[PDB]
Amino acid sequence: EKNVSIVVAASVLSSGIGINGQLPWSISEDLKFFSKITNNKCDSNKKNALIMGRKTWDSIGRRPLKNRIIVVISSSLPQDEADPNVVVFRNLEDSIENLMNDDSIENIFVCGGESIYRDALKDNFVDRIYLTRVALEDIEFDTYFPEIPETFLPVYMSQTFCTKNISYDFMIFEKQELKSIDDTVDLLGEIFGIRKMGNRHKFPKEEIYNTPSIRFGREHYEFQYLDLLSRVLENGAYRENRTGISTYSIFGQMMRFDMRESFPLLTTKKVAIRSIFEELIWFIKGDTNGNHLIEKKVYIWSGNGSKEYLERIGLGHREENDLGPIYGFQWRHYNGEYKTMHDDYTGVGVDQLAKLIETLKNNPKDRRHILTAWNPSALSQMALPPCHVLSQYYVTNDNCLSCNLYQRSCDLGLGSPFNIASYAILTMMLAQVCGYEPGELAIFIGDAHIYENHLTQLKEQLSRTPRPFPQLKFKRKVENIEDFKWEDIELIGYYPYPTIKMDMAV
Amino acid sequence: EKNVSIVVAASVLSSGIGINGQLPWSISEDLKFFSKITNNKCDSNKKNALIMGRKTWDSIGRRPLKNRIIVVISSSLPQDEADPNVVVFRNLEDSIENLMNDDSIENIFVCGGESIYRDALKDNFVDRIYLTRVALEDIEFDTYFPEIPETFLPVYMSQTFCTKNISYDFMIFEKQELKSIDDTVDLLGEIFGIRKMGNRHKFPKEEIYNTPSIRFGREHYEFQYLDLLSRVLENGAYRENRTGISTYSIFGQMMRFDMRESFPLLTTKKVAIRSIFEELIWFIKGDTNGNHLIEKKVYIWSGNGSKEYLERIGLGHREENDLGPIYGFQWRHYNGEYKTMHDDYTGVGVDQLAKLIETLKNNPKDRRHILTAWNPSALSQMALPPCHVLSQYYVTNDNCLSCNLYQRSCDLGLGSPFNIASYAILTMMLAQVCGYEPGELAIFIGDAHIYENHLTQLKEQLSRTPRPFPQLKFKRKVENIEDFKWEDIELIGYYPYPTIKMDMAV
Ligand SMILES: NC(=O)C1=CN([C@@H]2O[C@H](COP(=O)(O)OP(=O)(O)OC[C@H]3O[C@@H](n4cnc5c(N)ncnc54)[C@H](OP(=O)(O)O)[C@@H]3O)[C@@H](O)[C@H]2O)C=CC1
Ligand SMILES: NC(=O)C1=CN([C@@H]2O[C@H](COP(=O)(O)OP(=O)(O)OC[C@H]3O[C@@H](n4cnc5c(N)ncnc54)[C@H](OP(=O)(O)O)[C@@H]3O)[C@@H](O)[C@H]2O)C=CC1
Ligand SMILES: CN(Cc1cnc2nc(N)nc(N)c2n1)c1ccc(C(=O)N[C@@H](CCC(=O)O)C(=O)O)cc1
Ligand SMILES: CN(Cc1cnc2nc(N)nc(N)c2n1)c1ccc(C(=O)N[C@@H](CCC(=O)O)C(=O)O)cc1
Ligand SMILES: Nc1nc2[nH]cc(Cc3ccc(C(=O)NCc4ccccc4C(=O)O)cc3)c2c(=O)[nH]1
Ligand SMILES: Nc1nc2[nH]cc(Cc3ccc(C(=O)NCc4ccccc4C(=O)O)cc3)c2c(=O)[nH]1
Ligand SMILES: O=c1[nH]c(=O)n([C@H]2C[C@H](O)[C@@H](COP(=O)(O)O)O2)cc1F
Ligand SMILES: O=c1[nH]c(=O)n([C@H]2C[C@H](O)[C@@H](COP(=O)(O)O)O2)cc1F
Repeated sequence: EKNVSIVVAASVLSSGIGINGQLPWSISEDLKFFSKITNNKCDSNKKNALIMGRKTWDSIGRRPLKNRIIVVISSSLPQDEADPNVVVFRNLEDSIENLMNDDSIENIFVCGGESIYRDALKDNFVDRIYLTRVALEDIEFDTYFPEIPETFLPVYMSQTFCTKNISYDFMIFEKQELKSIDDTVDLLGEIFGIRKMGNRHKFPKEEIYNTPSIRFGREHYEFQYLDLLSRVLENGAYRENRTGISTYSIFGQMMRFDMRESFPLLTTKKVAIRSIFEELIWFIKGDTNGNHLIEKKVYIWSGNGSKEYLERIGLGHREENDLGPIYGFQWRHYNGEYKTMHDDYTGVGVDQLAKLIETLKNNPKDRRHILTAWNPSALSQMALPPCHVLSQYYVTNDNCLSCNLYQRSCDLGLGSPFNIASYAILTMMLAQVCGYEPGELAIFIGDAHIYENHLTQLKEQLSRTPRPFPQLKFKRKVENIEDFKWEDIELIGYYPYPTIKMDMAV
Repeated sequence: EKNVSIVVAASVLSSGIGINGQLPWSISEDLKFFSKITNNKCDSNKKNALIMGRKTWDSIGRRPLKNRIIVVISSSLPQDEADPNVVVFRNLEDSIENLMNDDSIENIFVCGGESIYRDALKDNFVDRIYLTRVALEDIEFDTYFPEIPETFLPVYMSQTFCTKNISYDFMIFEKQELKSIDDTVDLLGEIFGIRKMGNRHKFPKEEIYNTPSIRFGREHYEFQYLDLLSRVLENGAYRENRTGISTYSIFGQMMRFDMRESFPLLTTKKVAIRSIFEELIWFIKGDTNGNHLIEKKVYIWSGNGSKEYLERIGLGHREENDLGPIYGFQWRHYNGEYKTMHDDYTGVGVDQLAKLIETLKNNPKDRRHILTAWNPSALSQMALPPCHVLSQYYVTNDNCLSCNLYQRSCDLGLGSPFNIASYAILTMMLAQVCGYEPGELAIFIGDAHIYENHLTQLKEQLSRTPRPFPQLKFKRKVENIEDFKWEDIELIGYYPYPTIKMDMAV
């Protein structure tokens, strides 16, 4: 009685694994994974058995795999004994004889095709599933991996990797069949109430924890966003704010995201990537004219830039969509005397973005690559104070550009998915203009909150198991950072869950 | 063969447990801990046995403890059978008969005095130790808890709690005698090099991990600082900077500290608390005259305010210790045109500190309680750009004041212990002036680094197991935040390890 594991690489949506007797992709690192996972043994005097169907045995050229015993399931192949590393059985059930005897076999791996996968699960022989989810769907398949039965639960989901602009994951499914420290902490939590800080940071209940079966393997960095939602639903204090919509709030949180092998665009909800870009280039160009976003069919700043909103906050003399000195005016003209959105500001103020770019390539190990938007002198003139307040950038020794952002207030339903993708794109733009590669993205949050009208929507999003992050590549190398256009951005392999509508609080 | 655990409350340094037949303190929550830990059982048809010496049996008034069987070790007490909850044995060894039979006893607790503790460890009967470290040392003891033998290792250390301005810890010592996920992550780490983000955030090796036996119980929030040192020693990239002393650096880190039940002043090194306060009030008063710190025997700003340093960075015409517009000038006179440190700036600039205090008590749930020091217009005039760059404040529903700080550059050997305590004091000052209680402190760090001349010292500090945090209380309620004096601060129960000398890089 030893372990039996399925190893498979299937597409993210339809679970396709083959086409015309071969794989529908060529991912070198996935083969190395297959090699290392099937050679993984504990006894040096034992080998692992790899069960596969005849057509898969043809796919690998009918040649043995080093340090392993291949078991071919076939009704016609001669039960040859010349090759000791290849053995043939007439059916899958009889081939599980590696359990009954043959103590020289330690582990068993089911590597075969659709036929072998389908009746290995139907016969209930499989204990574990090693799934490699590949983000390729608009191609043709003729061989599929069967649907994983409900008796299996995911226990691990790796970060998103990239090969030839193809995103892929690594997951482990398992079939469902110290205490003195946990008790001591519980007892101290009964004595001290909220005086024990752990009781103010309670672990999220299972009913609000995304994919709860993955306990020790939440490597996918979309969990950095989904677990923050769970922590707010668990510990968020009901609080009123300047809008009529109250929130559940906590203070002091952070999220990490990789940008080397993926792009942190959420997959549990379809995110409007075009509106994010058009706002970011709007900041970079130094623009505060709210109409230029509306002319490009981007209405995210309509609520905070209406005549009724501006008159209520004390800016009745301001034009309709004149947002005042905000992001992109403190970026390019810091401390510049603001007039209107129509005046010419070329020359006035401190151009932080230009000095940032010049410093990134002239003194990379400098510890002052800082871009700020919090200007106490201009706060009164703003339609809304900056939420992403200050950001720092860092050049690694292997010529990668990382980014840190402090966010004073974070709408986790709407602003946060935008902020994650926006500062990811900005770091990639700065990386290309400065001749670096994208690094990491960290977001430090002050008031992380959830508006009460987003509760049903965000709980729906928590019911969706994440998919691998997409890729984002630029089609051309610009000379100045302002020259980026939406046509220059290619979003490769993005298969999100359906969009979720959420109303913004004005 | 069941479990035998010691429950004891001893002082932090000398391990004193008694004086004149009673406890040298009165901590109510510690008694509740003793009650809940000794009543903790798994079988409802079984009781726990509490072994204690005769003098301890006298200390509790010779009355039984509810739901438990008290076992008194005495050579003279009559082996009475009238009370079924109290039984007498002639020696400690015979009383361990609860192991041989008496299946109605589930767990055994050694609660007695020094005599019972000493030969319960000498006789090698004890499996676990529940230690309550109390921060009281300048009093008199006549009964001590013996030194814990090397066969025990700590596995848990709680946060610091407070009762009547007395700090105390809860520790667990234990006597020394899924795999598929760990392997899958290891194999993916062999395939991808630094492409897998986990490989850029490697867990610290045991040789650089403070108190390595505490794996799942690192609750004491001084580990938030000690584990950051370990992560830098593990993943820090060797990098050159504006000083001749290179550092080992990582980007994007954070630390949490409680301020409700303790004051986050490090115990693994004696920290100059007076210099921290005198610098903070120097900031609050709006002062940039470096001589006012030297006149009070505080020399932390001497290096960045010398004639040779100022002439080297391009401020040769600046006076000796004229640091320019820095912390406390952007606090009290933001965007104010700076001349020298002798001129009068009352009225010029934006007084952030006043607007912060006014906003904290007039609009507590406001999400804009922000204090910044990053002024791109004044960076060139500064003797050194701000390291603690921006801080945000937050009022909880139970009227506590929390603080978040973003630090662009963090000298983990010198500045970081100062930054942790300084912004803790500032948050407490703002809390008293605004009528709140201290909350939590979170520090988000950009360039966390260790100077190479601090390696021997910081490794020495990592060899010291932390002690409970002290308390910091104000002696009087001031009317204005500027009126705080060093005499107004009371540091209660601070017993640190000896100070460690580390030279500052200019
Ligand atoms: N992405 C991935 O991880 C993998 C993809 N693939 C791909 O899938 C395709 C191959 O899969 P598939 O088309 O299903 O072919 P199979 O690999 O499943 O092989 C089928 C053969 O196995 C034998 N067989 C199957 N079931 C039985 C049975 N119940 N009793 C006796 N013999 C049986 C038969 O051999 P016979 O006719 O001789 O009797 C049958 O023709 C290829 O494109 C391959 O590249 C394959 C493996 C992994
Ligand atoms: N902080 C804490 O957690 C605790 C503190 N304490 C404090 O410690 C003090 C008391 O401890 P302590 O002074 O050591 O006295 P003890 O509680 O250890 O009691 C000693 C008595 O136990 C009996 N005894 C001890 N050893 C033996 C033996 N080898 N064979 C037979 N009988 C033995 C003797 O009783 P007899 O003379 O009758 O034969 C002896 O006088 C008090 O101040 C108490 O408050 C006590 C418990 C816990
Ligand atoms: C056609 N086929 C089936 C195949 C392909 N990809 C998969 N990918 C996964 N994740 N799981 C599978 N079961 C799987 N099976 C193949 C193809 C090549 C090798 C192979 O050459 N393996 C070498 C590895 C070669 C190298 O290291 O790159 C080994 O040592 O195991 C195995 C199976
Ligand atoms: C003198 N003495 C010994 C004593 C005192 N403090 C300790 N503190 C610790 N952490 N550990 C000990 N073994 C310990 N022992 C005492 C004193 C009172 C009670 C006691 O009354 N316990 C009640 C608790 C009372 C309450 O809940 O406040 C119980 O039900 O267990 C026990 C032991
Ligand atoms: N309270 C508050 N005030 C704020 N001011 C400015 C912002 C930024 C912002 C403002 C509005 C949005 C927004 O509605 N997107 C719509 C959308 C959501 C999900 C999926 C797709 C789409 C889509 O684009 O179709 C996003 C971001 C902001 C905020 O988020 N909250
Ligand atoms: N590189 C670099 N440049 C910087 N400029 C300004 C600072 C702030 C600072 C500057 C200097 C110190 C400092 O030496 N304390 C000495 C000390 C350390 C431990 C215990 C006691 C004592 C004590 O004798 O009182 C601390 C803090 C700073 C820095 O920390 N690093
Ligand atoms: O980029 C943004 N991200 C974001 O989360 N918000 C949300 C946070 C909060 O819900 C609101 C600001 O409200 P307040 O100014 O009161 O903190 O804007 C706004 C942005 F522009
Ligand atoms: O409060 C402070 N905290 C701190 O960490 N430094 C250190 C960080 C860095 O090692 C050094 C120089 O800053 P820079 O990165 O601009 O060279 O000052 C200085 C302070 F004043």
